[PDB]
Amino acid sequence: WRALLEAEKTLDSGVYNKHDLLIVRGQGARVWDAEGNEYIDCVGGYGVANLGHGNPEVVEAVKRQAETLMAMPQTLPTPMRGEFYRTLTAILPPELNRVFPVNSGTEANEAALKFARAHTGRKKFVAAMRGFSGRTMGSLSVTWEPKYREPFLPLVEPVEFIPYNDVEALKRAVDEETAAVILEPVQGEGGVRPATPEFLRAAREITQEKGALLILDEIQTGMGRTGKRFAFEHFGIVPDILTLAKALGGGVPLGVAVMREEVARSMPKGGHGTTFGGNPLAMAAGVAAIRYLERTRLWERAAELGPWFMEKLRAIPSPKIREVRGMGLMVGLELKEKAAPYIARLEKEHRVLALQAGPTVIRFLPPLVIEKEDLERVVEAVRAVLA
Amino acid sequence: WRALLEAEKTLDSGVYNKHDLLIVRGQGARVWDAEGNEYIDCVGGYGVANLGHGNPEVVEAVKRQAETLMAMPQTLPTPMRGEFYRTLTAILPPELNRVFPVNSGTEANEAALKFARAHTGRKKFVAAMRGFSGRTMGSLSVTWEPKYREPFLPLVEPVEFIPYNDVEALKRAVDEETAAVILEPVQGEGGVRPATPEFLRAAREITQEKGALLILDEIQTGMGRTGKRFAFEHFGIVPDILTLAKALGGGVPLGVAVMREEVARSMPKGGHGTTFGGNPLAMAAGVAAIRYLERTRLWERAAELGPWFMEKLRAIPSPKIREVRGMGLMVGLELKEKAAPYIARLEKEHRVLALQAGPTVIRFLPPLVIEKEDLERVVEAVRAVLA
Ligand SMILES: *Cc1c(COP(=O)(O)O)cnc(C)c1O
Ligand SMILES: *Cc1c(COP(=O)(O)O)cnc(C)c1O
Repeated sequence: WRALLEAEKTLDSGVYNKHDLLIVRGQGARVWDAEGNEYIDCVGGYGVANLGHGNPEVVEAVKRQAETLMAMPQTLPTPMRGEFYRTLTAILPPELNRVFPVNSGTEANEAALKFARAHTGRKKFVAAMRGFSGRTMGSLSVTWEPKYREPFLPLVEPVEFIPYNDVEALKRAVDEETAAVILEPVQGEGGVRPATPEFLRAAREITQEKGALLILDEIQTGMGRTGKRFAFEHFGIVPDILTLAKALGGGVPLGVAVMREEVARSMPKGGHGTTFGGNPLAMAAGVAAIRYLERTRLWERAAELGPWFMEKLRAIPSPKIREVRGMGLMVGLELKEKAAPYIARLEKEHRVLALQAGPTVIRFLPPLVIEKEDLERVVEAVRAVLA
Repeated sequence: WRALLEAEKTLDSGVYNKHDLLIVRGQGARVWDAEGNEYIDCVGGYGVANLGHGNPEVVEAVKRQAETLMAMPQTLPTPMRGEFYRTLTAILPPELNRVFPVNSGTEANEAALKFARAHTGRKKFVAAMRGFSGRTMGSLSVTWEPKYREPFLPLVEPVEFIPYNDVEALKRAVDEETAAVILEPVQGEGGVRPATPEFLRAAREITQEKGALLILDEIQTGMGRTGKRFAFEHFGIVPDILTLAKALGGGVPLGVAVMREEVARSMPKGGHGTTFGGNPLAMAAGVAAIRYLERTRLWERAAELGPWFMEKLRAIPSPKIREVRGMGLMVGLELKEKAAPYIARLEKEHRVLALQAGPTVIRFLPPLVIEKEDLERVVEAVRAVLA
């Protein structure tokens, strides 16, 4: 196995800081390395494994579709695509009834930004500081992180950033020249920072009043992650374009921009496209993922375990803890010091995999099927490494 | 099946020109609609189905990996990723030894454009008129088709377009401020126009003289499509960044930017990324696709059947034919009038599925495993509809 680890490390582009291990298999919220060590996975593909590694229903759907048909373009109708379309719109508000399937979160946001420009005839985009929308140039234009943009300037213009949750700033930024406002209901990469009900309500109101579109990015908050199927359900608003990805296909690369009928209608024929977008394999996986989410009402699990887990983390008697925040099982543990060393020790000494969300934050994105006993071990492991 | 067909038509964003049938399954170069009618597929997912629909090896790899692990990020090594890296670089020139896996062709080119800017510290991109690089905003900036860009301006600047195969124009355009030149060895959507050896040699020579990178987009030409493993093998040049997708994963969404090590190391840690990029499912599919390609030296079927197929098409006794061009099984039949009506007749009257490559060109991208007898049936169908 060392040979394969070496091959990956040596031949990789090198932009990633790869950990010293080789993960070979996963089941539920657990994964094993090449040496047989078992880990509690709170990384879960960065929020992709919501339904658990190797979800039986998704695996079965993938196997059966793989034997049937994998390559069929959007110009040629295929049953699993129609099924995905009705299955996805069925779990959304009546207004979000037109689907543009893609292969990633950044592609979903790129689609949203393009549909917004075609519909409004405007150019300006308004995003939030610390907001993250993707790495391709369009999505990157509305992504805040300076280090993520600077090396690649100039990007798509014009874009204006406002402080997250700053209602007055948002009010002054949105005008008759604004094509769209793009926001995450809970900033992920930004440090696990939930939006206030007043901020999203204001975003919905101001966009409608000025003729701009509201794009809500639920690529990370969607699919039950925050305690509801979608975070917007918790805030009581319905966007003009909803972007989804990560857990949408239960692990299979899949994303989507779901929009209102009038928005979709404005797009010229042939105005946008994607080779893999809407492919039958991903459609079959998406249908299975959504059907599983619905049947199990898995979001209720995150709504219960989330608060419990966060309360346990807050109760850890460590003077190194600054705050525990988030929604459902989208959790952030902020320390009064650098988190990197503790994340490494969690992996190396406790076999608990976790992420970061800023230099002082430990982020947890465990599959929503994670057992309470495993979350207990995570709390104990965090306490141990902080001692 | 009617309900699923109508659900797809109605719930779709509407940007696609969807045909009036439902394709439910495929095997080899044949596909079936919901009524049991069998078609010869020269669309093949727009060049994705190179190894044939339901390729046994890819299907088995997909099924087995699906049961094992699907979601694992780039920060956590996983064996299939290392295997994909060494398997892919093993079939490429030694210079192309660093891989950045992605989920689509446009993502591959977005990565190429970003790595180019980071490496050179320059901004300008040079592309060819009629060139197609993708629909996300970065790739769209270097894509020519006005209908694809107009509703979304402004895009990423600065970009200068030159006529394809115009050596002198290329020499005038590439300068000390040029980060990269991006070209297809054979323009796909552009009308199936092969580059001349002179043009590509010039691109390679001028970019190195001026300090710019050469990005060769083989998303459509790669994986044996033109008679060789990769089209650049025909022209005797090696690019700085090679972009691949479509058939790379045998149908599973997969793309990649393969580059020289000096280019890869220039990218700052965290300077680029992707959630699904490099996932074990796509890596397993890619390994299997490449292994099958290598075992069967599949490009050889395209090398033998392509010239023959083009010769037969060219011999069709119709004054409506202007020229037949292409390389391997990437073929374009240019007519003196619109191709759309004939493509429709091919489908309805002969159960032959084909594409366009500009309004007057009928493009054929059949799986490379297609039977000679079926290509013969295609030639006869074209003759019939043109009569
Ligand atoms: C992960 C993420 C993205 C980017 O999605 P990719 O699939 O990595 O391109 C965009 N927005 C949010 C909120 C995300 O969490
Ligand atoms: C199909 C294609 C692309 C775009 O790839 P997607 O997977 O549709 O994003 C880019 N370049 C070329 C030459 C292509 O044929």
